[PDB]
Amino acid sequence: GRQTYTRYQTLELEKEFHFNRYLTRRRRIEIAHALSLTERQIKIWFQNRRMKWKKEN
DNA sequence: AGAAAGCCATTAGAG
DNA sequence: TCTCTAATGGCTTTC
Ligand code: NI
Ligand code: NI
Ligand code: NI
Ligand code: NI
Repeated sequence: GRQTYTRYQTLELEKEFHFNRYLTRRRRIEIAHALSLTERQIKIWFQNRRMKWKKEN
């Protein structure tokens, strides 16, 4: 099973990542609810995004 | 302590 | 057949 994230979900997450590369638990809960994703998906998106951030300085 | 969260390598599924 | 990235597993680190 693999969900494709919409333009809107990816853009909202990228905009969040612009300010904070790590999330507080309280903020993770808000983003999950606003985007209709689980907290675990939000957690994994930021982990993947940080790993991609490392490979690009 | 031990649960939550992170980091890495890796997979695999959508398009 | 490609690329991209969602998603996993096994550790390590944080708190
Ligand atoms: Ni700015
Ligand atoms: Ni321990
Ligand atoms: Ni923790
Ligand atoms: Ni494949």
